[PDB]
Amino acid sequence: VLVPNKEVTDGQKNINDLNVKRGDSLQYIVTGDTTELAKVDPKTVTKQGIRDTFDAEKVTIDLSKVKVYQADASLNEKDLKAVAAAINSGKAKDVTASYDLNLDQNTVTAMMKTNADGSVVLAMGYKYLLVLPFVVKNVEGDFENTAVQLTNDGETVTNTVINHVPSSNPSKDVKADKNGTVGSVSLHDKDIPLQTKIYYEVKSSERPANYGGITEEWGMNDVLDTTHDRFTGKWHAITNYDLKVGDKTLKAGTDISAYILLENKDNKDLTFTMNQALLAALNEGSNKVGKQAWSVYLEVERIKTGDVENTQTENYNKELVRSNTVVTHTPDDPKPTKAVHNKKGEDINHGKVARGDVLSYEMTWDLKGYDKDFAFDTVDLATGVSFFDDYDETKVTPIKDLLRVKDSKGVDITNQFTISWDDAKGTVTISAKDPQAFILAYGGQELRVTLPTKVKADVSGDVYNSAEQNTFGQRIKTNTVVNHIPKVNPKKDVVIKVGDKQSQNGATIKLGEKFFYEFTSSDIPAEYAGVVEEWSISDKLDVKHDKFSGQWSVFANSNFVLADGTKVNKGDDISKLFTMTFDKGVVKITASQAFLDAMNLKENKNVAHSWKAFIGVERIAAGDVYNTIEESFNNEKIKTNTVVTHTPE
Amino acid sequence: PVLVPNKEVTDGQKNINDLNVKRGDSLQYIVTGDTTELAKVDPKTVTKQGIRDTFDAEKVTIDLSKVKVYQADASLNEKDLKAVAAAINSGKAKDVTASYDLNLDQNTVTAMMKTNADGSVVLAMGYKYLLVLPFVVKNVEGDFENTAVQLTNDGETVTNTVINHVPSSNPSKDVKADKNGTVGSVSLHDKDIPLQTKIYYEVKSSERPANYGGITEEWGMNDVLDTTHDRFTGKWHAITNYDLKVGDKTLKAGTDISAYILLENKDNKDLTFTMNQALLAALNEGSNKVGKQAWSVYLEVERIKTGDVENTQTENYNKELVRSNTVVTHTPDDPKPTKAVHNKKGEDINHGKVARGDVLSYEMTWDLKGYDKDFAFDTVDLATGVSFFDDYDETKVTPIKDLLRVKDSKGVDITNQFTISWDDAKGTVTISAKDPQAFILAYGGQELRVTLPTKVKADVSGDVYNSAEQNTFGQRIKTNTVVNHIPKVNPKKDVVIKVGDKQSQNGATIKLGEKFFYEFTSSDIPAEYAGVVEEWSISDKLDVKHDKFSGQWSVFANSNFVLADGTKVNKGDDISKLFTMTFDKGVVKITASQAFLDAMNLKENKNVAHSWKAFIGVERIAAGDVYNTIEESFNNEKIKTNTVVTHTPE
Ligand SMILES: [Mg+2]
Ligand SMILES: [Mg+2]
Repeated sequence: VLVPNKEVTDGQKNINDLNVKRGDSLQYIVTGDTTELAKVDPKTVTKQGIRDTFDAEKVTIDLSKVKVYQADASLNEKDLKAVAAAINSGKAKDVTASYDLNLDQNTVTAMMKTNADGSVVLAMGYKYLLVLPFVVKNVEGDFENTAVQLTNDGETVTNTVINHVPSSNPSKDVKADKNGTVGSVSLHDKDIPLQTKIYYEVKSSERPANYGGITEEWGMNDVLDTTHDRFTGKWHAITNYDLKVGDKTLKAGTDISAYILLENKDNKDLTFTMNQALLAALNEGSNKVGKQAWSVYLEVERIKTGDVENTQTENYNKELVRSNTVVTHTPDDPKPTKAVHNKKGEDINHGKVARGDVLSYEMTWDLKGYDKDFAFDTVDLATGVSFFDDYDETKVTPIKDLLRVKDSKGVDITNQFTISWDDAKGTVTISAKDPQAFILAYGGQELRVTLPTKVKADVSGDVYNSAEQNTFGQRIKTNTVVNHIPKVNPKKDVVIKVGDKQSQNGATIKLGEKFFYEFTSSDIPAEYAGVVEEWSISDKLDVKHDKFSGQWSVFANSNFVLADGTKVNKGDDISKLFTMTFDKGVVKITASQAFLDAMNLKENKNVAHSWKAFIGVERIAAGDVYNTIEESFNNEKIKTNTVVTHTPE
Repeated sequence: PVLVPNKEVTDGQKNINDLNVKRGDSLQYIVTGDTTELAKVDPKTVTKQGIRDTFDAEKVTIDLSKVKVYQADASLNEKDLKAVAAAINSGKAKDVTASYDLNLDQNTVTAMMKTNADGSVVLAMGYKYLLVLPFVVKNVEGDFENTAVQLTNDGETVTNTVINHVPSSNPSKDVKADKNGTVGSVSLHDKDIPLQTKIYYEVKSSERPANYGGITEEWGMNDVLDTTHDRFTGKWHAITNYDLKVGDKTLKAGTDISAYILLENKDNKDLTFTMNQALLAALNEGSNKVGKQAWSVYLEVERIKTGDVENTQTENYNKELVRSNTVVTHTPDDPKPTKAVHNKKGEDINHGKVARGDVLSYEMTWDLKGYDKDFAFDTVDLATGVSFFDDYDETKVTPIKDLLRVKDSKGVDITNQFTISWDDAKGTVTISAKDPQAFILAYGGQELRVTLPTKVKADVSGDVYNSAEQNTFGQRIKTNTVVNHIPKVNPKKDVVIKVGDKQSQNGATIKLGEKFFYEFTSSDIPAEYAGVVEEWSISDKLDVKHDKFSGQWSVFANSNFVLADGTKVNKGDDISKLFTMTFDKGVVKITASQAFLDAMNLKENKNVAHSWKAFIGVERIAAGDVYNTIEESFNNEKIKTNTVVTHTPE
């Protein structure tokens, strides 16, 4: 036979049985020797050509690029470098126009043209090389090629070549960005806080091992939703396999950013392409033994709430393939708030209160944007999940046992936190014991913090509270609330008869003379926002000088109604609404519950309220006699001024 | 006639009958014998005139040399004790003590007028004669009374009886936390106080009683510090415990009176705090004697030595000293956490040379021996936590996070009491108790054991330091540092014609059909290797289109060693029987058998470095350039050799 030969080539070497990739531009070369046919009369050669059967499902052949060359029969067609030099030098002569070429589906035929006498027009004694340039489609699996040499009425088959197109697709992921370093956990389908910077990971497909193609271009494109993702300009690229460049091996994982060109259109349409030096290195033989792949990390700031999708499109040899689509979600920032209530549950911001009153601070702890889908890898978990409150320790005292945290269903969950008190600075920090576990079981809702405090005795002025939420370092402050503590000043005086105008403070009281100690209570202001639950005076009498025989009265210093409607006018005797005990030389006069209830009625909040008390005594010995009264309001004691009377001996 | 003598008790200005007094008070009894009715009789018939006073010598002290008699105008009101004191001071009431015979016998003072030759008393009748008996209250309890009798010739008339009370009240000492200079509210008595803690000693005065009739002449408290344990820092403050009016201002209970207190400081050891003259004067104002008076000093000391530390104070009230109770605190040694590094067999390998894939198991002690239920929690900020920190070299080892453990001194795993925080960027792990105070009550008082296993990374070399640190409520104590070494390795691939050859054919032409060998030289296992090799193998992915392998392979010993059963192996020996071969998917894999691994981990072989050479026989099949690279796996960690190349023409 004639032994026609068939090879597949990248243009320099035999690439039979090698892996190729979408868009590869390669060649088949079929040689039909006519050396043996040079021995007969050339006029007896009336048919000469090649019928080539290729796989049009997997490769594309442009008939206008098909060529036939007349080579010296000494040329070793197996030496594909020598063939390319021969084609380039002209020692393999282009004779294509002396052939009839046809393409039909899987079939390319090249037959020599014939003279009028029927004999083929080209000389025998030469090797004729049919060159079929082809382009690999974006397909999977094998493709074979075989040919037949046609000589007059006979046919001889060539050897069969084959190439493979292994599967590999581009992909995209989302990674955390800790001060520029890439995290190692995927953030797909997770929740990213506003202003967090994250990495988009755009991963090329893999170039297969034992590569017989040529990487002519390699690029990755990412079009960003610029209303949600702000490209910061910071990016890097790494090689995912060992890559030799010049005299050095760039090991797998090494940065190759310098070899990647960025085309940035308005921070929206970003294209990363390999430069010429890198493409040249990829085409060197040792880099085709193993796989090659690369990935780009591009940094975006999340600037808007919602669901944010990302996709990339990989260009390999002009063949575009889109990756998977990744999504992340961005919630509204937390909106923690602060309020102040009284003991009845009523809101009393800006309200005036008195010693011993309960100021119940109620805060919302807003964890609606932090739940099981949170991107924990974006934060330093050790910074904790906490709530902080800065109260005025010079004016209020927290009831530490009653600090509670409740969830949105009203369930006490205080036991999930450690509570740290800083008494000197007057702050309290509530910290989740197990932050990640806490976000999983209790996140996704608003929590309610209750911080009861009590107004101190003998302080006045404005009382501020503020608070702050700290979620893994995201610090959001609440509003500030304020209460007012008007100064009070209960007084003691001395009068001869109940209702006298002339003070006897500092005056002479004779032996056997009867007189009255007079008391004026603290004022509760108009629109008082607290709740008075106790109101009394204690007068420790100097029993050797002042003799108490049970005489006392209390008078209204304001107009008010009782719960049962009965009116009380300023100056009225209301001793019926008070009680008196005398024990261990102490006169104690105490407001009844009927009087307290009256002081707390909304109907009486239009005016301020106070009362006057009188304690009847007889001076029974000589000397100087001091008197001070202790007034108790909400069980908090303060002292009147100290009065003085003189009984000379 | 008839006579009514009077007896009064005074602080010098006022009637103090029935009032409360205090140790060391300086007071006076005054007995008035009126002789106005006796002025009408013949003075020669008055032959005996005087007073016999009966006091409580068990409760007050009278010095006879201070007893005086004054001759006062009969119009002087001896009940106006201010008027009496002025008359005595000016001489308007004349001192006639020289005309009296005075005597003190136990509970009795007698003062009798002297007499002329005829027996008549030497002093004129018609005056009031005031006998003044100054006394000092002793440190006693309960009541003391005084009564006198006026003697007129053979008659006797008793005076009224006066009485005072000595209510009991002692000084005290306590110990309070010192947080940023503010005083804690929890008593640290008998609690555990770490070294370098600043605490407040609280020295509290006794109480001056309500309804006071005395005079506070001086008031001080003294504290002698043990300067080997307590370093006085120089800062202190004082508070009043009751309302104290000064001038026309009222210092309410609890407010600071430091400006009125003086500190005499002898060498930071002997501290005495005393009320200044302005405060003493305010304490004598009448309104300040109605109710109680008392004060406290807070003095700051740094605890600078371990052991049991006692403190006591001595209160000086009107020169009478009373010692307070004695408080005690305890100071244990600081924690002594340690760090060690063990290989996978459990041997300590500090300074040991190690290799890729080897386990460096860091074992640390977490010393909480001094932190138990008696700990003074009020001295620390609880938010600072209870934690243990390890800073490993993240560029050379990687931790096996799932195997981090904490155990107590009884071997119980307690890892779930802690939050484990990994910082991969700085290469640290922080182990913090979820509930720090509760954790100390439940698990404090023992030594905990922390296990942090790590593996050596592939393709790294040099020194590997590890250190750790114990943070107990802000008390930071470092462990020792351990170090390991990772000698560089360089397994290589080469090309030769025959196994023994030395002429490298890397980069040379090998003709078509020619048979040759790929040569591999393993990584070195160092002399004195401290790790453990559990896997050692090479994989060579052959270019099957060009290199034809048909089962020819050899492994040569590159060092001398011995086996478990005794067999001796020399350098250059063929040891292929201690290796196995597979040829799957064009990849030749040559693997060390367990018996060769067992050999490389024997102590007997540790004197020398160890490696091996392998040879893979191949026949070249096609023309063109042919590349070869080998991946060597050591403890399942892969690194690759140099890449060789050969050329075949035609
Ligand atoms: Mg505060
Ligand atoms: Mg580190």
